[PDB]
Amino acid sequence: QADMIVAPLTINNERAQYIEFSKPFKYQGLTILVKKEIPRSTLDSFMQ
Amino acid sequence: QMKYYVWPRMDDHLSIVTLEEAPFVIVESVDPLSGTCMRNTVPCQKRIGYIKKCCKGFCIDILKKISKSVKFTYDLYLVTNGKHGKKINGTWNGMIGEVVMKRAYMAVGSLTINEERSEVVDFSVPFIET
Amino acid sequence: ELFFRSGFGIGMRKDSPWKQNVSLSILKSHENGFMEDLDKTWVRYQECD
Amino acid sequence: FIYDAAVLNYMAGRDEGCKLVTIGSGKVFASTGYGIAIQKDSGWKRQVDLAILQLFGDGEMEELEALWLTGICHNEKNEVMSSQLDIDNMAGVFYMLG
Amino acid sequence: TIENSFVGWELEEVLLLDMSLDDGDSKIQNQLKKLQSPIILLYCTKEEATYIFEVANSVGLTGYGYTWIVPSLVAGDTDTVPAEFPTGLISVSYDEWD
Ligand SMILES: *[C@@H]1O[C@H](CO)[C@@H](O)[C@H](O)[C@H]1NC(C)=O
Repeated sequence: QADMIVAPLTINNERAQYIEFSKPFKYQGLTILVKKEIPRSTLDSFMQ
Repeated sequence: QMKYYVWPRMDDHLSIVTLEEAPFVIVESVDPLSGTCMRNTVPCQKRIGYIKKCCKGFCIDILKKISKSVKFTYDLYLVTNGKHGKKINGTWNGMIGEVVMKRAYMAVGSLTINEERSEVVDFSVPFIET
Repeated sequence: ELFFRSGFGIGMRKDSPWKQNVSLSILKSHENGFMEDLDKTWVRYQECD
Repeated sequence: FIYDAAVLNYMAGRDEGCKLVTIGSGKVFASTGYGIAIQKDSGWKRQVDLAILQLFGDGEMEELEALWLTGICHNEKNEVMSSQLDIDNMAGVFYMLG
Repeated sequence: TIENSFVGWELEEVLLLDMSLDDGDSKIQNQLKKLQSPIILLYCTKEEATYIFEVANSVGLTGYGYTWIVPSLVAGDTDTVPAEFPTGLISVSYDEWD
């Protein structure tokens, strides 16, 4: 049904068996994100 | 003292061409105790008159693992004509210069990929960003 | 910290007649900086850091 | 100095005094990569690339650089090591009376 | 000598054949099946050597990628060369021509 894939597509050994990948747009890995804690920031007051 | 500098040969016997710079490839002089490269090193000649030398580094560590899995042989030798390679009057020198002239058949080390150099040789997937 | 680095690519069916004649335009566009302009107009702009 | 990035970052992280830094905290402009040049239309080109991709999978590639490409001058938090203030820093106060 | 040397000499698959009973069995060939490496050392006599190559050459791990070196014992007088010696045999012997 298709002749070319144009979308974010990583590269790995299993997928490289059956198709070609040319050369990258841009280089990036992968990380983790968690919620911020800035609600629990260091506040201030006169009496502190 | 042997009449032959190197043993005569008897496509799994491939030639490689390398350049020396950065932690990627490091050149060190031979041990004077025995005149051989020590542990964790790959032999590498050097033209100009042939002198033995020891080559080691990060990039060479790749060439050990790749050649072991695909099961082929090699024998490195450093280049003796200029830097990585520059076109002058439609001629190629350096590491690129050897591969186009079929005297090398493969170059490893620290090359940089761009459009001009893909009109003569072919690269593979990059293994470090630059 | 980044722990498995690779890169998005354009994938095609094996041995199509464009295997090697497309990856020059991707590779040449980096020199012109054209890949940079697309970066600063679709990825990075105003934010709270 | 305008040179290849994969050499500067190693060099700027393994220098005494930690007095050298890359602008933009790791800024690169035209992103290309290193590689292994092979003779045109060689039969090996199909196997060498597959081998390299596998080294990503088992993490061998991602720990070798911890063995050859590490430094001590951490480029984190932008350590200033004092300011040693001068005339220039307090410019406005010498202007306020003016 | 191997232990007190910085060069990484290594040895494995040390073989020993029993040419005493001369049963004629393939105990030589069966033992040599588990062999590798391009350098193989030999230490025998000229008369008994011809049998050694025949079985070894029958397997074929002698043609291209394997080199054999023999001490001065298998030399004769360097005037006649008995057959079954593999091509490109390199060996040492007491000086004769000089
Ligand atoms: C390949 O690209 C060149 C660009 O100069 C073009 O002339 C040629 O027609 C292209 N061939 C194919 C098969 O796409």
